[PDB]
Amino acid sequence: EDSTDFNDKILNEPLKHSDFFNVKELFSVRSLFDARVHLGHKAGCRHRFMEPYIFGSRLDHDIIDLEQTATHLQLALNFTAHMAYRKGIILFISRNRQFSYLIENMARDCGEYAHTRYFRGGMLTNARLLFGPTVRLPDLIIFLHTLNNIFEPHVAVRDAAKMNIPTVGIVDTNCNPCLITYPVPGNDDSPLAVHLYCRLFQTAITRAKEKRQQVEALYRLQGQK
Amino acid sequence: KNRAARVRVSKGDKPVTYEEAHAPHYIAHRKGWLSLHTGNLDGEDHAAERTVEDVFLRKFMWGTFPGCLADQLVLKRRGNQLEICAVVLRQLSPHKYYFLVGYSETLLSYFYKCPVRLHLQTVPSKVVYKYL
Amino acid sequence: SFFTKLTADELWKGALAETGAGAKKGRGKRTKKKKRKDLNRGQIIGEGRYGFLWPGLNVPLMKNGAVQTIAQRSKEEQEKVEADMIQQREEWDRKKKMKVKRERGWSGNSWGGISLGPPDPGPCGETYEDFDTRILEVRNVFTMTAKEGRKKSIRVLVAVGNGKGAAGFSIGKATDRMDAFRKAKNRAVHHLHYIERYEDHTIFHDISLRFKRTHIKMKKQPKGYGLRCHRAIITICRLIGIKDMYAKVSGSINMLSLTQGLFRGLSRQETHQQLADKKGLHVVEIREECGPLPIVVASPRGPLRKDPEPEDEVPDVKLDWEDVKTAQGMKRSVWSNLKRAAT
Amino acid sequence: DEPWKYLESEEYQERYGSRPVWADYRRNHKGGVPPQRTRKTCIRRNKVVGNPCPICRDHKLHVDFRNVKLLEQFVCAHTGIIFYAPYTGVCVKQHKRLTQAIQ
RNA sequence: AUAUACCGCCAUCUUCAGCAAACCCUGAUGAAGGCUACAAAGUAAGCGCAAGUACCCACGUAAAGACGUUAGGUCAAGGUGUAGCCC
Ligand SMILES: [K+]
Ligand SMILES: [K+]
Ligand SMILES: [K+]
Ligand SMILES: [Mg+2]
Ligand SMILES: [Mg+2]
Ligand SMILES: [Mg+2]
Ligand SMILES: [Mg+2]
Ligand SMILES: [Mg+2]
Ligand SMILES: [Mg+2]
Ligand SMILES: [Mg+2]
Ligand SMILES: [Mg+2]
Ligand SMILES: [Mg+2]
Ligand SMILES: [Mg+2]
Ligand SMILES: [Zn+2]
Repeated sequence: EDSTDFNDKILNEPLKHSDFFNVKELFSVRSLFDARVHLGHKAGCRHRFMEPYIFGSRLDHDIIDLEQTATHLQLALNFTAHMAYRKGIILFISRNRQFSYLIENMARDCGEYAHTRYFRGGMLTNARLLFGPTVRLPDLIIFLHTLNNIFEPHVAVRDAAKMNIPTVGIVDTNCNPCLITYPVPGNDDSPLAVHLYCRLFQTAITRAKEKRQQVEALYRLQGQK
Repeated sequence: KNRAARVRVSKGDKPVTYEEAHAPHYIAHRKGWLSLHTGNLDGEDHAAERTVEDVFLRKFMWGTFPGCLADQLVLKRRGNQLEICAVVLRQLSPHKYYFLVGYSETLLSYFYKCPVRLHLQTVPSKVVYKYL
Repeated sequence: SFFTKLTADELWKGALAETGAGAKKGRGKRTKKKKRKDLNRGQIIGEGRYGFLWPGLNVPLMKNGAVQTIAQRSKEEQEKVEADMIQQREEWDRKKKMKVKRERGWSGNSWGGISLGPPDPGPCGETYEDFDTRILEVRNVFTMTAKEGRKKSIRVLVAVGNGKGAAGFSIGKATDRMDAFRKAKNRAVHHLHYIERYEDHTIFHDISLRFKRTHIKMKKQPKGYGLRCHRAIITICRLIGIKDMYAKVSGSINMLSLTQGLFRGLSRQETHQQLADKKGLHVVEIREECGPLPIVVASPRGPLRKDPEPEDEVPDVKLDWEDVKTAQGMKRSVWSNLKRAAT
Repeated sequence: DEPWKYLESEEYQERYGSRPVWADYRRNHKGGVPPQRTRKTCIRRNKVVGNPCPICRDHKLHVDFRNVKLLEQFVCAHTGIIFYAPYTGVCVKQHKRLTQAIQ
């Protein structure tokens, strides 16, 4: 009797709004441009599945179309906020060691999880053996870098799909986005780009968790009286 | 390869007790002796007779409590007293255990001409140390 | 001598001879085999040849509120106790001899087609009672090894399905055949395809595909046609829930290629709703049993096109000579259209 | 006298349930392709063969033009054609009686 | 009689370090394969090694030493399957 009203006022209400958390106010094409998000790899490194998201090549250096990035980033941030609102487990994954420390801190601060270390065979597809039969896997995996250190796709991209976990991923021009649920074309190398991404996801996640508490608290106060 | 008193490895499904899991070289290191008497001490006599009595008592109790013994017997001798300590299961009715205790204590006391007492500890199932 | 006697376990371990160079390499075969028997099974503590009645051990301790005394069954009544134990012994032997047989597979000595039951319940209280498991191939694989020579392992192919569109297959590999069965069937339930069915009985359209060297041509059929397909396809179709289909397998008849080739083609079939959405037109079904009545099976969810689909006077579609040769009465085969059991 | 009653009893439902009486029957034959005719008869001089057909194996099943619920099991519900004998495994003798009772 | 039916107790490589399971992943779900530490699919357990213990130490020496190999040895330690003898 009271559960249907809970799920309707709290879980189903956010899904009726196009931007329930107002993640569009967090970034702009200019803010992305200042972080050098449009800078891609050289044309010789281009992946053919990234061609739709490329604005062009400036002297053999690919430029990422930030108009698309802004639209893709809006969806990825929106999905991430909704999953944080629903109290889903969010796991950040990246093998780029220049940013391992930064990413681990961002995860700890937002109350989520980070895996920046060597990824052992079967963390996702054999988790019950590795962790225990009652282990809960992540509900969302965010890749700040989708490639490993030998320039191949991070194994967790395939293994997240195998375990039916949606993935958000920054996809540079040499990356393969086919299996990434919510890809965001953007520069994955420059510290300004990576720092921006960590601020946006950290803020999206932190806002959605605070929104969940506000709604719950209001729903309880009104319930008693 | 050595064979003596070694429960060989299986597929991980054979339950063994603590005693069965320890080869002879662990005797006096990880496991104690199943009989304690003075016959094997330096300068002591009658080790031959104490040994035959122990072999009989183990066979006697195996066939007197058929299917009930959950581990090897522990035989203790103090003075002329003989104490038999056995770990048994909880399948036989208590009346049958009291009959067999009264019967065995009496028969063994007249056979070996000494006061014999039987101490029974019951366990719901054989205690498993590891699965070899 | 009493001291030379051993326990039953020691006596059976020796007499059975299950460990030894004979049993290591199966150097000894067993048409006649010593079978272990539990000789303490029907034995009652306190019962002996003399027929003594010990109060508290084999007879009740108290009778009519008084403690019973030592007594001995007379020769006649003791004789009946012994006879009753012999009959109970042969009766126990007879009941064990009786066992319920299992239905064979595609052939008497074949594993193919035999049901293995539902996959085992998962660790987290997960259950698959709705799923049935079928064996498709059991192979003996022989591996040459550096020190141990030719070793024998088992490769099993099994298919699982719930009969409502959810079906999968998996290979299992183990030294023991039963272990290979458990691995395959439990793995297959985690690799389930969903197969779309027209009216929950047939495929949506004719499917012709090649997987490696195995060709499979499948035809959509009406109700009552049954499964006229390679026996392995019949088995898989029952697991998926397809009741009416024709299939012809050509080229290499490799069970694995056929299984994964079949699942690839059934998982990539376009439904009528997908066709309507793709072309923004109505999908209209004409049935000869219903005359000229147009039966709309699917309508586009989005806007409905106003321009008719172009009418190419002659379609440039590739045809199967076998299909055409049959429609023209030029296909002669003694093996086609033979009477067979209901499938 | 009232053959349609057997199909309404509890004994019938326990033995066959809601499937046709021939659902679980399988012919024994060599090869993958069976002979194109079933056996002539399962009852030969009052003796029953080892693997009697679905009709002959149950003596309470009576092929009669009034026991329409049994007859329907040997007619295709979608096409109205009478199954040929190899379809269900009934002997030639009982298939003719089924065809005459159905007609 | 049969160690070429076995238990029991052992020789041997062993003055070895490997063996057998439960899973996971790659190869189009072919026979097969599964390691890179500035790490790229392997892993939670068992047995052996190791550790520990005995002897005078943490050294040494004992002991230990899996699975498998030689149908290795022993029916004459004892027991025992099968076959045979019972003036
Ligand atoms: K031997
Ligand atoms: K012997
Ligand atoms: K012998
Ligand atoms: Mg990059
Ligand atoms: Mg040695
Ligand atoms: Mg046969
Ligand atoms: Mg030998
Ligand atoms: Mg010491
Ligand atoms: Mg040492
Ligand atoms: Mg030594
Ligand atoms: Mg050691
Ligand atoms: Mg020899
Ligand atoms: Mg002998
Ligand atoms: Zn018949």
